[PDB]
This record gives sequence, structure tokens and C-alpha cells, in this order.
Amino acid sequence: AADVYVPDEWEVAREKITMSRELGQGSFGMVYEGVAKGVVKDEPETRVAIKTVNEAASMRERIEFLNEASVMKEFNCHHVVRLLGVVSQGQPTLVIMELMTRGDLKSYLRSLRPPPSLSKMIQMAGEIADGMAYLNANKFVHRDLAARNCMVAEDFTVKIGDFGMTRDIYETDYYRKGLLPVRWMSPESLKDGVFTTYSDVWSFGVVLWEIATLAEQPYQGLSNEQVLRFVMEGGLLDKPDNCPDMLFELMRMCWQYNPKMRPSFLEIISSIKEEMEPGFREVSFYYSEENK
Ligand SMILES: N#Cc1ccc2[nH]cc(CCCCN3CCC(NC(=O)c4cccc5c(C#N)c[nH]c45)CC3)c2c1
Ligand SMILES: N#Cc1ccc2[nH]cc(CCCCN3CCC(NC(=O)c4cccc5c(C#N)c[nH]c45)CC3)c2c1
Repeated sequence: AADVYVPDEWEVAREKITMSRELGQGSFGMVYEGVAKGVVKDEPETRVAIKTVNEAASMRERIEFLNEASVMKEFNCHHVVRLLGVVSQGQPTLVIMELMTRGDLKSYLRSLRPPPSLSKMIQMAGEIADGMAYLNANKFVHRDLAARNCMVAEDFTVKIGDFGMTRDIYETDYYRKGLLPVRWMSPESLKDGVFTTYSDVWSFGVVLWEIATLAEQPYQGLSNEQVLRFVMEGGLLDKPDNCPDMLFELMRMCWQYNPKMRPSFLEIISSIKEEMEPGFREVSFYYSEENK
């Protein structure tokens, strides 16, 4: 399982993939926009994102890259970016993904700085929580939930997804005392380095705070070590200027010191479902037959 990737029904002929332009450096190599033939039912061609493994990468790194794709083969959720294919024969190694035309949510929020309505903010919150509920139900703990690791579609739908954020402009969101997203981590994760569904919920509260501040750096002014201490000693982020009270109260629930006191993602959605737009009932994990 380690050491080898076996090409399968996800393998795409490299001749069916064309790359048009760069999207940015991912954690294993450059990511491109392009077009893939035959990857979506009833579409002769589909616009896609294309992750690559850099030429200088090691044998082991190629496998890690491929195992990350392998884990997503199981998933099919409206609120999680979809795997579409793999090219593991010859070079370069490629992974083909659903294209999110408006990019990552951190960048998007920052672009709005010289404001999104409460209804808009709630829609984003529910979409993110729904994708996370789906993943957690399928025994997937994310470990790096953050606005930079959510993506925005042409119609503004937010989905869980990323190309690896440790090596580009948000590299300073990680601390290497392995790389740890310390400003997004629960007190218990900061202490013992274990991640759980409960710590994903902590991180979700930070994502709400990002939405409410147009992606300020959490704990701005504190160094990484000062953040570790602050959070482990029971400190919290301040209520953002002009923040709707209902959003801050949700943050506070996510930031219970005791992980067992926090809501689950399903409980979070239950608390805001009345404010979700028409359509959510039809596409969500929460309302689906799978949620049981
Ligand atoms: N290919 C592909 C592909 C296709 C469709 C997709 N839709 C959504 C995603 C991204 C899902 C999130 C995956 N990421 C979650 C954090 C993981 N982090 C680690 O695996 C990890 C590795 C080493 C040390 C630590 C650590 C510590 N200390 C905490 N996490 C890690 C990296 C992958 C996605 C990816
Ligand atoms: N920062 C920021 C920011 C900036 C601009 C934004 N505009 C909208 C949002 C909120 C995110 C929610 C996006 N939503 C837009 C309508 C979509 N709904 C539909 O697309 C739809 C809903 C119901 C039936 C059908 C249908 C049928 N049959 C075809 N489409 C639909 C669902 C996602 C938003 C957030």
C-alpha cells in the first residue's frame, strides 16, 4: 500500500489532458488549469485543475502524492471538491480535480477588502459544515480545516478542497517546531498532537472568524509560540468588529475548551438549517439518505 500505486479505472490517458495556464505552486509541484476529455458523464470535455509532481521529487514523494488521491476515490459530496482522474504512468505524475474558478476562500475574502451579508456568511458556514459532516461520517478527520483550504465555485458555492498550501503565499500559516497550522489548532491538539472530529470543529470556529474579518491573521501580534501558550491556557479570539451575534455565539460553541462539550458538525447544521437557502435540502449530506 505504501511503496506502490497500482493504476486503475481512475487512470486517464495523458493525451486526453491539455494544460492551459498556471494556478500556483502546490505542496508537491505546480498546479495548472486545463481541459480533460471523458472525465464527466455526458461532457465530451471538462475544465479541470491539474496537480503535478515536480521533476526533482523523490520516489516516496510521488507515492504520498498518489495516496492523497487514492483516499478521495471513495468520496462523492456536493460540498467536497471531486477527484476526476489520475496519470501515474510516465512523467510528470498528474492528479485531475474539479475546477473551482474563484479560487481559495482566504484569497477571495482578502480580495473584498477596500462586505458579505449575514445571509451570505451563513450559506458559506453551512456548506463548509456539511462537507465536513460528510467527511467525518466517512471516518475522515481533515486536520487542516482553514479558509485557505476551502474553495469557491463560479456560482459562489464553497467546498472543502485544496492543492497543498504549505509552500506558497500562506506558508506562514504553518509552524514547524512536521508543519502545524497552530493558529487553527485546538488546545488538546497543541498539547499532544492528535487530531479528532472535535478538533476539526475547533478549526471550523476559526474559519467563521476568518469569514467575519475578511481573513485577518488569527491572533495577529502574537508569535507562533505565544499562540500555543495563549490557546492552551484558555484564551480566545475577540469578537470581530460588527460581527453578527449569532455567528460569534457559534464560534464560542466551537471553542469550548473541553472537546466533548463542542457540537458535532451535524449539530452545527441543525442550529442554522432554518437560515439555509432553498436548495440546501436537495444537495446536502445533512438531508440525504446517507445521513443515518
Ligand atoms: N489528490 C487529491 C484531492 C482530490 C479531491 C479533494 N477534495 C478535497 C481534497 C483535500 C482534502 C484534505 C487533504 N489534506 C488534509 C490534511 C493532510 N495532512 C496530513 O496528512 C499530515 C501529514 C503529515 C503530518 C501531519 C500532521 C502533523 N503533525 C497533521 N496532518 C499531517 C494532507 C491532505 C482533495 C484532494
Ligand atoms: N464572501 C463571499 C460571498 C460573495 C458572494 C456570494 N454570493 C452568494 C454567496 C453565498 C454562498 C452560497 C452560494 N449559493 C448560490 C446559489 C446556489 N443555488 C442554486 O444554484 C440552486 C438552488 C436550488 C435549485 C437549483 C437548481 C435547480 N433545479 C439549479 N440551481 C439551483 C447555491 C450556492 C456569496 C458569498
